[PDB]
Amino acid sequence: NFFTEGTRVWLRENGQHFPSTVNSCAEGIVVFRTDYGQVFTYKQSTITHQKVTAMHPTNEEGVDDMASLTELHGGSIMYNLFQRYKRNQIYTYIGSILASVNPYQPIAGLYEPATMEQYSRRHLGELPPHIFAIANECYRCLWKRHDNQCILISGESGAGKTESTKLILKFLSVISQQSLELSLKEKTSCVERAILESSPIMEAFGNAKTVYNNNSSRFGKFVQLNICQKGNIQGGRIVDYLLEKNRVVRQNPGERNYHIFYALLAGLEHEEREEFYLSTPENYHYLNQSGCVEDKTISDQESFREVITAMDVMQFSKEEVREVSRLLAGILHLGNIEFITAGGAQVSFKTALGRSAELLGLDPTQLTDALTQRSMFLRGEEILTPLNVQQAVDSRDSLAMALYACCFEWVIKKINSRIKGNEDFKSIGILDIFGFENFEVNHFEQFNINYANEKLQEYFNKHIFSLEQLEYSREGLVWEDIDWIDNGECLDLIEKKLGLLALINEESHFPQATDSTLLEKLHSQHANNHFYVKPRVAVNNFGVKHYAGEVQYDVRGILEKNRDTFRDDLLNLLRESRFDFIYDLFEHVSSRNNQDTLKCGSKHRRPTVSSQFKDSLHSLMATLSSSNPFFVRCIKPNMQKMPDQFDQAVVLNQLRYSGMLETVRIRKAGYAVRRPFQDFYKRYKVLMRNLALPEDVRGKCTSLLQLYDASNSEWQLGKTKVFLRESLEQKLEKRREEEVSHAAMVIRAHVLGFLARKQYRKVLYCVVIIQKNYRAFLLRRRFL
Amino acid sequence: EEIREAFRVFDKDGNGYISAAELRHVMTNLGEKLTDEEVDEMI
Amino acid sequence: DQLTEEQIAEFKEAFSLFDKDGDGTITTKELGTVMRSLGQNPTEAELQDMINEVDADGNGTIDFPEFLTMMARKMKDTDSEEEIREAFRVFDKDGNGYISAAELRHVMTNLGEKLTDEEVDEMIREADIDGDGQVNYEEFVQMMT
Ligand SMILES: Nc1ncnc2c1ncn2[C@@H]1O[C@H](COP(=O)(O)OP(=O)(O)O)[C@@H](O)[C@H]1O
Ligand code: VO4
Ligand SMILES: [Mg+2]
Repeated sequence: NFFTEGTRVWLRENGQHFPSTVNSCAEGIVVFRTDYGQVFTYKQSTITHQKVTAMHPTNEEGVDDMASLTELHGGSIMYNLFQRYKRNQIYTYIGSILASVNPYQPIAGLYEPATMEQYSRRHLGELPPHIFAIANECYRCLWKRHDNQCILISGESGAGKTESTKLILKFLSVISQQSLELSLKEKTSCVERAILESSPIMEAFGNAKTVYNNNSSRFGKFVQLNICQKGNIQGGRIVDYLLEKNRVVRQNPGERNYHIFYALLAGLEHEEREEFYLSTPENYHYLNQSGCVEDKTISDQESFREVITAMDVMQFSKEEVREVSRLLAGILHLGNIEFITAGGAQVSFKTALGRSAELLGLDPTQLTDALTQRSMFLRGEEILTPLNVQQAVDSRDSLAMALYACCFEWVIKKINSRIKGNEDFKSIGILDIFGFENFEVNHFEQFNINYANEKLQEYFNKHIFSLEQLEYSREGLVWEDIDWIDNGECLDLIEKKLGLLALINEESHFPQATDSTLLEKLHSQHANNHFYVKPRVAVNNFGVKHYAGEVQYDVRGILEKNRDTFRDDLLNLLRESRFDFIYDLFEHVSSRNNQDTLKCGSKHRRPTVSSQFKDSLHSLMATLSSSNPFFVRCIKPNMQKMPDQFDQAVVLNQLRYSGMLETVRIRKAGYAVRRPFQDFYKRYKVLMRNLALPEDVRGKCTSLLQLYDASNSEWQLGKTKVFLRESLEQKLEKRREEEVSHAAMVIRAHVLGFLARKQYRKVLYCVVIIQKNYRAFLLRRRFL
Repeated sequence: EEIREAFRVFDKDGNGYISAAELRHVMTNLGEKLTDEEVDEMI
Repeated sequence: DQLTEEQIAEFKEAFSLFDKDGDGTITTKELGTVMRSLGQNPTEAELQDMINEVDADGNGTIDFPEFLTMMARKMKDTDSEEEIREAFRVFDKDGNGYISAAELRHVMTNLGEKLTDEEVDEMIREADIDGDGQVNYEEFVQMMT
């Protein structure tokens, strides 16, 4: 295990393999210097084979596909990503899986339309790894495979999921046109232009600044693109998941509310600003509480311009844009209502109330009464009871959230209406969820976000490892099982009967229950569950050992957030609005009033945030389960939003918990492509033209595959199917394309020579009949 | 009648008019060259 | 090898038809059209390789002697009753001898060369089996002689 000075080695320093150089080897002491700047010293006698191993040649300036790596460990995988990151190569393959390291800066030429064109005309692996190559492969599968496709993008908050989604959408829009026919009038009226313009609208209404991302997605998005048999986008559908409606009324320190509020205030012209009684963001409780602020407007002004343009493309009328502006202004003024106690809650100053009532189309005394009093009718006279200041604040904030959430729902309806089209052939679905987030203080919002991330990780494992190896077993392939860290038990803790959501929902249905009684139940039931953490000192918290790390949740607020109560008094008030836009939003809205039995312990219970979210996720995963998936793994290089800063500890953590090592193992050894024997033979028959084939189909498949790999290692025959590596399938698809094209040339040349010969023989015949007739007609006329 | 068949296919016009000079360019270069003397009479 | 006087005369006929200019020169674009008119079915590629030889300068013209050479060259190949038949057979699938008008139209428009739809729809609607419901290739191959 002795290595001379200057030797490149992997030093196992119990946790990982470090890329290192032998600094010195004298007096029975060996000193190693890592590429990360660490110096490790040992007695030479203590060094054994791994402790130390030689580093393969150069590894090599990087490898494009990590299945090509010689040394397979976390250290090796990370070093490959690092070397590539250093030269602005942010993309690396693991078979057809894509790793993307956020550069946090523009990389010249990387996403230009000239690059998109280049990727559209090549096969996977012919050019450097790129998100465009994945989008292209996915698109090509609509004619190579019999099913719908989906692209699932994973990663922590700020990893690059949203940017990845926009790049895939841009690429597919471009490829859709290709598939004919152009005109700038077409291209500006375009369904693909409308699909692209959905992003600035949705980001303004659904994204906000958080500690991990200045443009954090505060809702989940599933974009389905319907593609016709001819290859063009017919239309689409966008599905939104759990918008963080509480952000409207409160934010953690240093965060911002939704971008749209700041864009509105920065972007509106003086006249409209004055019409809606709007001033700077500092003047609004719903925008000033976080202390951020910290910006001299300008970026918000550009976002407003971008939104306005997108809304015009989306066919929002100028009045609809003004109506949305009026509602947002109404919400802002609503937040400035202050209360005092004078038996009991009373509105202190009339200005904010008057402005909000005017903008919302409500009578100011009716609004004051609804926020400060509760109504009851008894056989059959009204009994008005005062609310206290906390109840009045909760009413004001519930009203602000209801308005925003309904407006967001309407905006999504409008986008969907614009992009509506036929579903005649197949679809490509793209999933952009809110990423994993672990804040200093986590509340119910983080619990739901992290649950969705956990659910997606389970789908990734089910498809990459579980179902994959089960198929190899059923087909009887020569296969050594690859182990992988399964998060199924964490989802069981969250989802099962008596699980976290079950207990949260059960406590929510009991009016007497508090967050403290809930925590007692959570601790009692799950203290011994491997994935649950009962804190030793933190009396208000419970922890969950998520795939991406242990997260501690403060219970304070869970019941009220899960119940998501909205007073019938407020719903009735909104239906009084003289502003049709507001009335239309609340016209048929279902009641969410606080229930008080009697003896209504009946199995149904009112739907909670948790129950509605669990259902939506389940519905989504069921849709995804029937599509063929492509996986993109986004990696955050650092926690400072910095370019050219690869934090090896930060990166290694993500590679470890996401199971990148095991993923590389199964994509290197496995056979991701498979077709029944006859299907394989019928597809690749063109490639067997020059072969002496046996009578049996298994033999026919073997004949072709043996030419590509005589070792029988890149392909295998199962019970019913031909199994082959993605690289071999790509090699076969490239050759099939070349022969098919050559055959089209042979027939294109033969038919053109038929058409021209037909008409040349026709003209030669038509003339000889007129020449013979004229030779006769003139011979008679000569005789007269 | 055995003429209208060979003149309905002798034009790209598709309006019953076989652009004069083109008919002259058809004869002499053809399968049965007409010494242009016959061509001077078909004007 | 050698071209009989009757053969040379038959070619000068087809040449002179496209030589409207009366200068003894046809355009490069017309070389395809003329060769095709006389039997020979060169590929877009074969045609380019012929042009690059004759017309290096970029004049865009072909005299009768250089055309005659292109003809006698393509005449040497010879391929083949089962060669067009083999190219059509890649467009299957089930060995029934049937290719649909849809993919055949795709071959004619996108692939090979981009050509006029009004001429290719007549090349299908008239030159097709079952009258409407799809085309037989082995029959079409036989008809293409
Ligand atoms: N491909 C990329 N190239 C350059 N900057 C990027 C890229 N991906 C992400 N970023 C930057 O990092 C931010 C976080 O990425 P984003 O997609 O918004 O996060 P998320 O994974 O949370 O959806 C971006 O808004 C952008 O500023
Ligand atoms: O920052 V995120 O879009 O992952 O929530
Ligand atoms: Mg995002």
